[PDB]
Amino acid sequence: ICVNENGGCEQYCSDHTGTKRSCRCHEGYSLLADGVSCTPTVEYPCGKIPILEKR
Amino acid sequence: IVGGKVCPKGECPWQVLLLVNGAQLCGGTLINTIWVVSAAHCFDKIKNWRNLIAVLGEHDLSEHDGDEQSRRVAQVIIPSTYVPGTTNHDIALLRLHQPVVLTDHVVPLCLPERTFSERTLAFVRFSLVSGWGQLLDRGATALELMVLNVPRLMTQDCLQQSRKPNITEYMFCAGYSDGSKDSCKGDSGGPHATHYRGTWYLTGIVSWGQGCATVGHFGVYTRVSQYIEWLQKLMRSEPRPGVLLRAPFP
Ligand SMILES: CN1Cc2cc(ccc2S(=O)(=O)C2CC2)NC(=O)CCc2cccc(c2)[C@@H](Nc2ccc3c(N)nccc3c2)C1=O
Ligand SMILES: [Ca+2]
Repeated sequence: ICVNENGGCEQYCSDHTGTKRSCRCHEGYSLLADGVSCTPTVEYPCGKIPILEKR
Repeated sequence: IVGGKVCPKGECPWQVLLLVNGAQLCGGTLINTIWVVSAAHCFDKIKNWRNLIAVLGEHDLSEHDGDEQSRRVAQVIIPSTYVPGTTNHDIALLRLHQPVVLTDHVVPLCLPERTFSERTLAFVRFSLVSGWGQLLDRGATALELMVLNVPRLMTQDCLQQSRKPNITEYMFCAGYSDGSKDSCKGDSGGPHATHYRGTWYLTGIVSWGQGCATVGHFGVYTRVSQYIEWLQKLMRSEPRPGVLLRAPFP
C-alpha cells in the first residue's frame, strides 16, 4: 500500500501483514484521527518555514 | 548558485554556512538542534580542525543583523568508504559543540526515512539548491544567500543527456544541460531540499560537477536516502575525542 501514492500518508508509511497500513510522522509532529495527516506539536517543526507559516 | 535568485531572508532557515579561520568554506543543512549534514569533500584540505565554525540564521555576509548563531564544530563524521579527492560517498555529519536555538530564522530541514525518500521523494521532479557560492563560472561568490529550483533526472537519462567520472547509486543528477542554471563549488555541502505535502525534506547534498553551469553537464548530488540508517545510528552515539571521525559504511 505504501508504494502507491505514499499509502495516502502525509509523511511516513509502514506496511503491515495484509491490507493494513500505518502512517507515522517525524518527531515534532502527531498523527491526526484521519490516520494520515501530521500536525506540528512544537513551535519550530522541521521542514516548515515560520515567516511563510505565520503569513 | 548560477541563474537563481536571492533566497528571501528566513525562507532557507536550515541553510548552514561553514567557515574555516573566518573564511567561507562550504554550505550545510541543519537537521535538528545539534547536527548538520554537509559534503565529505569540504574537509579534504582542513588542518585547523579547531577553527571550523557553523553559522545558522545567516543571510547577508556583509552585515550582522542579530539572527546569526555561530557554533564550533565538535565532530566531523565521514563514511569509511569516502576517499579524499574523489566523488563517491560525498557526505559528512557534523556535531555542533552547543545546540543552536530554534527561531523564525533557524529551523532544521526534515531528514526523511529511507522508504519514504526512495519511493516518494525521489519522484518529486523539482527541488531547491542553495548557497553563497559563485554567481558565475570563474566569478565572484554571493553576499546574499541564493536559491535555485532544479529538476532531478534518472541516472540512465543523465548519462544519455550529458556531453564531455561515473554516476553511482550514491549520487543523482539534477539541473540543466544548457549552461544557464546550476549550483557551484562554493555551494558544496549545501541542501537539495524537496517539498512534499506542505513539508521540506533533505534529499541531496551539493557534491560535484564540471566548471559551473557548463553546457552538456548537470550538477551531481549525494543521494542522501542511501545514508539515512548510517546518519541515525551516529546521531544516537556518544561523542568521541578528536574532531574527525571515520565511521564504517554501511
Ligand atoms: C573543485 N572543488 C573544490 C574541492 C574539491 C575536492 C576536494 C576539496 C575541494 S575544496 O576546495 O577544498 C572544498 C570547498 C572546500 N574534491 C574533488 O575535486 C572531487 C570532487 C569534486 C569534483 C569536481 C568538482 C568539485 C568537487 C567541486 N564542487 C562542485 C560542486 C557542485 C558542482 C555543480 N553542481 N556543478 C558544477 C560543478 C560543481 C562543483 C569542488 O568542491
Ligand atoms: Ca549577516
